[PDB]
Amino acid sequence: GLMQFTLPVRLCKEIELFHFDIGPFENMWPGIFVYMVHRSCGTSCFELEKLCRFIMSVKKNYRRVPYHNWKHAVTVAHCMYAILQNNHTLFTDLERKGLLIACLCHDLDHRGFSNSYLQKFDHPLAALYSTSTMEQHHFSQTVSILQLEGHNIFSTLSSSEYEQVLEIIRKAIIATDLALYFGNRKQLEEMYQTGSLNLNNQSHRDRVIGLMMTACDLCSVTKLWPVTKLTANDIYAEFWAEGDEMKKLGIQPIPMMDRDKKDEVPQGQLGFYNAVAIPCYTTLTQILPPTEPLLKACRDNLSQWEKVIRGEE
Ligand SMILES: Cc1c(C(F)(F)F)nc2ccc(CCc3nc(-c4ccccc4)cn3C)nn12
Ligand SMILES: [Mg+2]
Ligand SMILES: [Zn+2]
Repeated sequence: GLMQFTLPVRLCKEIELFHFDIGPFENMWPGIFVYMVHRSCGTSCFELEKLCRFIMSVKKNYRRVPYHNWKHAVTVAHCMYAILQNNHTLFTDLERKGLLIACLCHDLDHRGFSNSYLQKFDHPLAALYSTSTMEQHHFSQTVSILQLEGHNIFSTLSSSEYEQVLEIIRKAIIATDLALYFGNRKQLEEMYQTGSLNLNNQSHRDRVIGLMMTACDLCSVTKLWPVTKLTANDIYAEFWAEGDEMKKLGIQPIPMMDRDKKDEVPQGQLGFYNAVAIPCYTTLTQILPPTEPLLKACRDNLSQWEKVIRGEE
């Protein structure tokens, strides 16, 4: 109870910034996550013993794939931590508890394959869940782990508070299905511009948390250029493996997933920053002004991919 987690000085200062990289020392990531829960939520939010046991079972249920791995989960949780810490008074106690857990869990038991590949393969998960296939799986894996003995980190919440936090987590994880993001951002755009956006309207909060989830999930475009650039290799190593698997089913993959078309990566990144990332952090900055460093960092990285195309790197 008087037992704080404390980080070395450079991490203690830099973890508060949006562009923080959690580093290559896997064994420090649990400690980084508890640090973040303690400062964004309180030392009283979770029993330390239960939280530590939950974090280690979550780690165990992330697979050894190039991108959608344990490092991604903790990276997405740190972005969320930075958003919550720069918007102190906008969020409920339940939201602060739910959203870091949501982020840590959002890609549980990912296999490095998209919803479309599961559908074309005719994976069982595609019959159990006809839309947001992997996302419904991730939430189902989260509930599983919460129900193992000694793993109920929400044990002190009431019956109705428990149901509310699990409902924040469910919508938060569903929102990481990027197919849902485009309509969610348009509605948020229209609502903000016509002045109807109302943070007391629960259906409006939901949308705003959805957009936070997209922003955290895409936060590898908001890092320093060398972090952004090396993560992109991990991202494409998954997509190219999926493309190989499409070719094995007798389907020409899209170019994004076809390793034979590596050369078009720079222009594919441009499209992605313009079509997805920039509009994401733009609408996010409109709704939550203190998240502007994410938009500024995203723009700097677009500018770096423009330099790659111009043969200046
Ligand atoms: C960085 C990043 C992130 C984030 F935010 F998580 F880092 N998420 C994603 C999701 C997708 C992509 C790939 C973006 C993309 N490449 C192509 C392409 C590439 C080579 C040849 C032909 C076409 C098309 N298109 C849309 N990057 N990405
Ligand atoms: Mg996902
Ligand atoms: Zn993710």
